Amino acid sequence: GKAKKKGKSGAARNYMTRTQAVKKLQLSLPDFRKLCIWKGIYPREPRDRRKVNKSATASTTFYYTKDIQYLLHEPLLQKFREQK
Amino acid sequence: RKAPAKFRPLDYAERHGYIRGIVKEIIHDPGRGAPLARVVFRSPYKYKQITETFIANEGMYTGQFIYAGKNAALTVGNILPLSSVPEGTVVSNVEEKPGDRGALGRTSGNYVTVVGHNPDEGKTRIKLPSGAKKVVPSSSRGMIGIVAGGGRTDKPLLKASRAKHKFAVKRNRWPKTRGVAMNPVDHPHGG
Amino acid sequence: REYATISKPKKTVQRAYGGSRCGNCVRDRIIRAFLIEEQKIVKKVLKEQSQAEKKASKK
Amino acid sequence: SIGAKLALVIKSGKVVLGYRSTLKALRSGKAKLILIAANTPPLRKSELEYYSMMSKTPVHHYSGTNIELGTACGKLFRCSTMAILDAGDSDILAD
Amino acid sequence: SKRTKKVGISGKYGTRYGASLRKLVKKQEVTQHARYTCTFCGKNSVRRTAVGIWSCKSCKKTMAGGAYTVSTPAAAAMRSTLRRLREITEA
RNA sequence: GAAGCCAGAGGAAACUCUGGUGGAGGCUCGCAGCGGUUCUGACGUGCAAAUCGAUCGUCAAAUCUGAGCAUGGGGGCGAAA
RNA sequence: UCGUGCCCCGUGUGGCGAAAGGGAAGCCGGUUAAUAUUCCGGCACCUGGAUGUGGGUUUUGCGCGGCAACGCAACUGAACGCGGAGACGACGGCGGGGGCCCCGGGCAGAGUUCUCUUUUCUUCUUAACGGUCUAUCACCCUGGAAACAGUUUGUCUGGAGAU
RNA sequence: AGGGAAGUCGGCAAAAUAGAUCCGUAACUUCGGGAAAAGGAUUGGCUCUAAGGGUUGGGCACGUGCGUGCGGUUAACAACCAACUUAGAACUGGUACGGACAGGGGGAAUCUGACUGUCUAAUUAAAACAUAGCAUUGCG
RNA sequence: UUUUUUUACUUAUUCAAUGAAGCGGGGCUGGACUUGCGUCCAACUUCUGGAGUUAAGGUCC
Ligand SMILES: [Zn+2]
Repeated sequence: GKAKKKGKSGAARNYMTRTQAVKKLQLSLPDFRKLCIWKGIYPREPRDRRKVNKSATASTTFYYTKDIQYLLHEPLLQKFREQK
Repeated sequence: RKAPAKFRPLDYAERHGYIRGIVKEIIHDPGRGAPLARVVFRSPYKYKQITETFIANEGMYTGQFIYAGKNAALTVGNILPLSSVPEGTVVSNVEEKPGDRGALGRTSGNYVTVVGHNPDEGKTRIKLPSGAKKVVPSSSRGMIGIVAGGGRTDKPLLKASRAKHKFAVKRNRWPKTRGVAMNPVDHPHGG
Repeated sequence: REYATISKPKKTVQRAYGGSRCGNCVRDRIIRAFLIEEQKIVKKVLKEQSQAEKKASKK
Repeated sequence: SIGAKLALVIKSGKVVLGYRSTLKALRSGKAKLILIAANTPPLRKSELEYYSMMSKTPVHHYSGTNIELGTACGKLFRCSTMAILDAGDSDILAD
Repeated sequence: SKRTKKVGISGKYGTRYGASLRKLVKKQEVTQHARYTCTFCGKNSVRRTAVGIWSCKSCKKTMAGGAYTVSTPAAAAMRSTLRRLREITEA
């Protein structure tokens, strides 16, 4: 069929950096770190980090995209916004 | 036709000093009798270079450095405000107002002659190719020299096909039917 | 698109600007760069000497 | 005067004509004078000046083109730059 | 071995367009098809590419010039009086 | 058979003559194509609401042609009938 | 970490519009009543993804060789830039390659045969994809050309380096 | 058949010419043309002759098929291979020889539009239109 | 207080340009004239078809 493009499947879809995850959840960094601790979201390590993000370094933190998608449904997010 | 033939927009460098560009190509422009010059300048505000399209004066060549600004030298291909040139200097692509990127003396073999300066109110008297006299602001820029390609109209076209080729890329009406060859419904000269 | 299927050494020449500029043009670039930087140093030295002479004349 | 001096040098002394032989003479260090024609490319002109500065060899900028320099050397071909290795009977070096 | 007595390059037009028009077009055709000595490299290899554009086959330099000649007498006179005006301005 | 080029013979040279080379031109004979001159032509309720035959113009370009697209009636388009 | 912020960048703006323009990649043999570069067999290719093995590189951390043109199975390369390809008229003669046409010999088959005809005719094929050795232009090295030379059908090339 | 435009408003139509080789070609001219001007000689078959090409290949002294140092331009010679043109000659059939096919009639002038080109699809293709050239007007 | 004339201004309105990038007024430095210190005028790149981009650095923490 139609030719696939590079970087649209595989690890690039499987992982997100912390910056991407925080922007995706629309949280502040303290709230995101607090929520990751409370929900058990753990740092992950891709085989080739350049396939996920070309600006990644050794200190870049990665997470599972599905774990971030799961965090999208947590009722504590509305609690955070209500308290703000 | 790719790009219009204009000067650079009037910026800080041309207002207060000069900027150097390099002539990379001298190209034919369809519908225009005069060749164009592609000149690459530096952007003073970023890393990327800027390509401009000038009307090429006679004697310009590829690999030549030209200079645009107030302090640029009085040399063929350089772009200077009229206040920086002496009387009797001929120029091309002269701006009617400073920053309009050039309006006068643009066709092949034509030029504008700087007749006089009035420094008190900052005006410059110029002579156009039609022989008309004009007053323009002294900060209007012009390129030193004469537009290349002069003597083009000295050669007879000699053939309807050559006239057709000339006007087909120009959009001008060709062939031309006389009004007296028409019926009265078509032309006032008709009949 | 066939260049995406062959390896890097086949698409280039082992030299600066290899596969983009030719050897003669690279040699011209090297000589021009060296000579222009040397001339810049010479002009800077001459300008400093003229500035020192002007300062001595003013003082 | 430079044309008559060049003719005398051609008659009596020893020269090499051309860019590569001029460079070889400058590298050998036996070059006494270098003549560079007016229409020589500025990059080659700067390179010849740098070589002469290294070898402590004088440079004369010939006001004619390479055609005129070849004619002044008495040849039927162009010459952009040339090297005098022996002045012969002329006084071209004393200037 | 001269093949025509006067028409020269205008012999391709035959008996058409008039003698005076053929004579007028002949001078422009001769100048625009001639080879010229390059002012940068000195070889006899400058030929017209398009109207007003003259290219050297040896050194690959392209120069803006006249329509049917490499240089225009008005442009040469312009260069001379420009050099005079530059001397007056600098001095 | 145009410029350009080679050789030979002259000419102080510029040039001249001779033999070649070369392959220009809204040049020319002419096939296809495009067009449509002529014929007491065929046909005339036709094969056809414009066709058929012979003859003819043009044939390297102001040549022929497809598709896509634009111009719409107080209009358009028109080498103008 | 004054935790609920800060930094960098500038170019704009979406869509439709070509079964003849641009464009990633498939060939051969066989097969049906009717389809076939689509089915079947054999032999391939492109695009994208994941992750191994071998091999390579590295203790002189990111290969080595060649004067050079450059070569070799590898041989890091973000932002931001430069360049190339895509990507381009018409006509003329010249040279190379495939296919077709033509000629000769040979095996096999067919026809002619009153006479003649060692005869006339037919089959004799090799794909994509790869390996390997070569192929005009051009470029590099040596060297320095008039008694000018090289050279195309077509007069261009050479101290800006020819032969 | 014979005559050869006597026919007819009018040579309408038909006939005649036609390829190629050679000889030769006026006025006029914008010097390019006119020009295939005009007007002539010839052409089958067979058997020969002549001319026009390609490739390969040189002797010593040493080291050992290449390297040198020499020596020579009669290879102007041999061997092998190959195709189509051109010219010349004899012989020979004839009512025909570009044997079908294919294929300009030519010339003297006048008017007219410069030329190539274009239009009234379905009655007019032209001195009409366009064209290059020339001239005028408006516009900074 | 009003009517005409011209003669300035800018805030409506109008034109143009730009990626809305350096306008206006001072300060610093240099040059001139002046008066015995006010003006105006200048800062910055010109032998070469190279390159210029991720702030180097100083100084307080
Ligand atoms: Zn040149």
